[PDB]
Amino acid sequence: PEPFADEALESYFLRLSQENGFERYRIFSGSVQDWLHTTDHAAAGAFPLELSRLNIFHASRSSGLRVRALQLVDRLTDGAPFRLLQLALCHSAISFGNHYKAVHRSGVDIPLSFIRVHQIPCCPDCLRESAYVRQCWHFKPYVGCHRHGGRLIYSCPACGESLNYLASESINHCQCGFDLRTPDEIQLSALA
DNA sequence: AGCCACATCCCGGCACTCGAAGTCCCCAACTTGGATGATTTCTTCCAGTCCTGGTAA
Repeated sequence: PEPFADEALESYFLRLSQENGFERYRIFSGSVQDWLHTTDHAAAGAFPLELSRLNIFHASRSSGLRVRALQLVDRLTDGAPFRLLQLALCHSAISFGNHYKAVHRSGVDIPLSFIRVHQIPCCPDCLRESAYVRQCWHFKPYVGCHRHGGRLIYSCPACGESLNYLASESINHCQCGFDLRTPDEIQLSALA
């Protein structure tokens, strides 16, 4: 699978597992963690399985060991040493005022508080063209979208069941639900 | 190899600095020569009383 220019790190990895047929939990644990362990023990010890936990700004001190795991993937998938690292969210070296935590992604630093940790929404009008969870949704200051007739990002309660893509890793549909093919200022607010 | 209890750990939060002039440095402190003789040191009288044995002829 090739990465998209605007793709989240977790989206790419989910697609990769699935592309190789590693659809189930047990093989997700396996095709990921056990292979890493058998390369070297450190690539696995630094690598918890749950998806939310995988990104750097969720991590503690042993980041370099997690990076080594990214580097093993870079070899396995015929990559480049920074192909994935250009996508990851890391600890900024810049305080952003009053000792706040701030998070750095290839040139843009966004304060910790604007990261939309829970209830990621989606836009069916773009998902039907290329189905992968995209970046710029994880931002708190971002409702609606550019293009697509505007309107609202279709929000978490799709059908009497809260949605996201991390506690339940499907893109087109989630849990009990279906394939989701379901006021004129926010399109300016959208430009983050 | 998978599941569960318990350790800590770091960010967001909170509170403090705290009134409000300075008061001199340094180096030296004395040598010598002698301390007196001649005499004497008290005497009279007195120094309480009564209670509180065991054992055998």
